[PDB]
Amino acid sequence: ISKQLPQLTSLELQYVSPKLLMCRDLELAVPGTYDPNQPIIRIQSIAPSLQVITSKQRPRKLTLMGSNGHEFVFLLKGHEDLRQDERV
Amino acid sequence: MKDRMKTVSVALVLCLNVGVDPPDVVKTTPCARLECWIDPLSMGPQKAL
Ligand SMILES: [Mg+2]
Repeated sequence: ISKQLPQLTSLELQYVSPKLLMCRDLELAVPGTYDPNQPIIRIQSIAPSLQVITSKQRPRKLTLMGSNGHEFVFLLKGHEDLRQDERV
Repeated sequence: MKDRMKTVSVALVLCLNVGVDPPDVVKTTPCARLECWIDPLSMGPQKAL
């Protein structure tokens, strides 16, 4: 395994999450935004593949397309308690 | 068929070096470079070979 993780790269959703690859217009809002005083952008779709960043840890660079066509970029990652960050 | 000469062995000479673009060629965005229906330029050279 240690001799294959360095060769790790961008991953396609077909092989890790067929359900998300088939995901289309939901009732959900874009995760990072909710304004009750303004219209809510609905999740339109997600990218076919994610990009793996290389370090001691390996976050994943997710792209997401909203109902307005705007693209939003996020870092997916584990081993973390982000509640402290929300409070800060 | 008095001639019965059969083939016995096969040599697979894969001279291609993954990720190296010779000066002879200038590619374009739709240069799908599938070989054996398998295009892991993403995975890096060793997995590809
Ligand atoms: Mg994360």
